[PDB]
Amino acid sequence: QVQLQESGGGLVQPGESLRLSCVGSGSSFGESTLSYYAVSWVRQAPGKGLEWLSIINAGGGDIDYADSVEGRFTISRDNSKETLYLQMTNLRVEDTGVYYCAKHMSMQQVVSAGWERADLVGDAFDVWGQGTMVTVSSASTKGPSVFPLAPSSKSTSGGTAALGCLVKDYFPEPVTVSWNSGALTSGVHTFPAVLQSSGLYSLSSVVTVPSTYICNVNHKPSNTKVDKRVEPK
Amino acid sequence: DIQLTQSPSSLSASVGDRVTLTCQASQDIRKFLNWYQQKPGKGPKLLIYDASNLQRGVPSRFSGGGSGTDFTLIISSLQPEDVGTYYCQQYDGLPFTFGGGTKVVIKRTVAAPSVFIFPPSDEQLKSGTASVVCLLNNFYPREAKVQWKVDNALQSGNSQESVTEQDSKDSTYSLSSTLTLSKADYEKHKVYACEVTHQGLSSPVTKSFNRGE
Repeated sequence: QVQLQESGGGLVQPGESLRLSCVGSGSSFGESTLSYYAVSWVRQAPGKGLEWLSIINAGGGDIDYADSVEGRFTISRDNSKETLYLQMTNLRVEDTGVYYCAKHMSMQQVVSAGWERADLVGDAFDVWGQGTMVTVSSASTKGPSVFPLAPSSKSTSGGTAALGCLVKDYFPEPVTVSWNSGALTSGVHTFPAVLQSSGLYSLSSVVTVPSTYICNVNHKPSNTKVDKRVEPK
Repeated sequence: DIQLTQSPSSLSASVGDRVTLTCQASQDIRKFLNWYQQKPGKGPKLLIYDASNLQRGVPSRFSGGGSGTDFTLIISSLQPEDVGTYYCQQYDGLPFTFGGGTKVVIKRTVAAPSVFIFPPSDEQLKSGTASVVCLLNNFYPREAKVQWKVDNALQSGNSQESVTEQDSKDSTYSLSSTLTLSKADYEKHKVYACEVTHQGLSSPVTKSFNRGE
């Protein structure tokens, strides 16, 4: 199957521009790649559903836009690179969300055979990327402080111990947390961020270990990459 | 624009149950209707295309039906990995539109939380703020009461809770409650206590500590 991976997301001021990319890899039937298919961009605002934005046919034509972005966004593709682009301009706060590129299933062209489907089917989205986050805000980025949540004697509950990291006072979303560089995955919970009254986010990651632990915190908008060792008090 | 209305907004069912999700279109869209599943923090995945066709690789317990304005997605035997949100999507005409989604939630046996409390770290106090954290791990059902007490005084208005998404393997939740107060106040008092009330506990469980011990 074809695989998609979006990039280019980030924090931007209202009014600014931003270009998203999506690279196709893998292949489907008859060794077809992304350039055989029509593709759309679809977005999802925080806590909301899915909103179709734009479609483009395999050969670059038959473009259309949702009214909400018509005249500001421009879809295009470079098939020599198996890459799709969404050029956004005059961004607003409500453009905030995760942006997905999504392949339509019907084969639309076969360059090697000089064949092109007469019509743009625009049928089901059989492959989606993992998405790329766009935040549009006047507020400036702030990187997280990372504090250990230290296991203590008498903290045992069940037959297990708990320890963690408090990732505090950052903006915007999101932060990723791993443990011991990803060597430790069993029993990890990273909680959804909560918005504080300060206007900054806060989040905890915890791990349960039966009765050396390092949490790796990444916040891309602020170029933060922290490794914090967590030890008993 | 064609509107798709999904009901119910949220549905609770037990593992093994036969589950039916419905989609109503504001106009006749024939069979130009697709269904997706989306797990929290992940991209959607196609389940059913053109109303009734099972996409390659999707488990056979999923099936789709209907035409015109009324459609169903049926899960013949609900599995724990099925928790998440399901969207229908229409392509009779541009703009393509999606339903508002139906969230599927597993019903399972009660499971009592394990409770842990954490004092603020030294690095954080060094900077004038104190965060005290309480963790409730791997429990069901989701409803829990977490009450903070400082030197036995019932706290309110200075805490925030966060809850994980229902676990895909064992269908439990975890919860954190964070009590935030200034370094000044934290230093005032001595005993910090998290009291948890939950259906799986015969009586409230308290975890506490003494400041600087």
